[PDB]
Amino acid sequence: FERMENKVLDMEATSQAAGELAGFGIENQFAQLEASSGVEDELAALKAS
Amino acid sequence: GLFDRLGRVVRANLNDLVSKAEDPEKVLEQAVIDMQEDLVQLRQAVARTIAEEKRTEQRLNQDTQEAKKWEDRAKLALTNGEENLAREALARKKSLTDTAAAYQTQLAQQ
Amino acid sequence: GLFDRLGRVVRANLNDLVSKAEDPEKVLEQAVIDMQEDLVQLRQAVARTIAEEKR
Amino acid sequence: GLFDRLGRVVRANLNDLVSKAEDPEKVLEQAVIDMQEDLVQLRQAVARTIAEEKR
Amino acid sequence: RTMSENLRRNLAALEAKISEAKTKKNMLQARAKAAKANAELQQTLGGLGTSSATSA
Amino acid sequence: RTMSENLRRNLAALEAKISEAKTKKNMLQARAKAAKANAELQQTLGGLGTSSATSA
Repeated sequence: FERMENKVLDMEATSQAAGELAGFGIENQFAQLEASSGVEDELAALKAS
Repeated sequence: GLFDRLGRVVRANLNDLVSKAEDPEKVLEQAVIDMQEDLVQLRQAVARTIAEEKRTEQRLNQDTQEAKKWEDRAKLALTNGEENLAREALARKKSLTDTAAAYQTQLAQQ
Repeated sequence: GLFDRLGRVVRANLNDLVSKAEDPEKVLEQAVIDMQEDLVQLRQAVARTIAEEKR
Repeated sequence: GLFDRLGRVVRANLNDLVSKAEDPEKVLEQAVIDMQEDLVQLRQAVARTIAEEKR
Repeated sequence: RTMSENLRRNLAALEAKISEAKTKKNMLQARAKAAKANAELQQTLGGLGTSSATSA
Repeated sequence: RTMSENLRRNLAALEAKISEAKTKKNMLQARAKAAKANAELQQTLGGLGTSSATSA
């Protein structure tokens, strides 16, 4: 029975990939990266004052 | 009789009246919304497919580290001078290593 | 038969009448209030996740 | 169907009629009186917290 | 010792056939559900026919 | 002493498998509830489709 519940673990693993069939992936989170690196750049430029 | 082939052309008169309405998009929408409900299950099916692929992949990872454990208990045996236990561990790993190869082929098709 | 594809375009006539109403925000509100109830549980789920992380 | 998104905009018509009433304070009062009953227990909770701190 | 070792052949066969049948259960079930999706991909190539049915 | 020490192997195995199963219970339960939330994050990527259903 526990092993069947591990197949629910495989279902959640499927579900985290599933956004890609909906056209969501790393290309979305990549924006927050390009942004957050820019946030560190401007906070560094501020503290350089 | 000819009246049946006439039946196609009088239904084509109706088809002319409804074509003259010219609001085509409405069925385009119908088509794409029906496929969206399927698509969420379809991506789920892809995910299930990947999930068997993964459950197998972690298994193969678990196998290949367990194969090292038998080789490690064999290294202990070899360095101790316990070759009988090294050969027991040698049987265990070979059995595992071939099952690992089977899972590798199962993943390859997956 | 063609009458079914006509069914999409006559429902598009209705869609024109309701589009002509032009008060779009009301559904925008519906969308964001539904997600707020989920969001309080969603943050809770994040918190549960952190809670296992903490324990 | 479009009629559901129209449902948000016809409820927005009602929202316009009630906004036009312009007597906003009444709900401001509701909000602050509800929190006062909680606040007396909330300060009590702070006090309980301090009380364990004191004991 | 002679017949006992033949019992070890027999037991080695029992575990081999049973364990292999278990990996067949995984492979076949997975392949079956996967095949239902792949059949739906063929049907989705057929979905182009279902849109054609009013594209006219 | 010889067979008794094999009972110590056996007891060491009992506690090892049981204790590991207890940490699996924590990890799996946590991972399961977490996965329900992560599935709701995939669904929230799908929430963009639910708004699209009247954004038209």
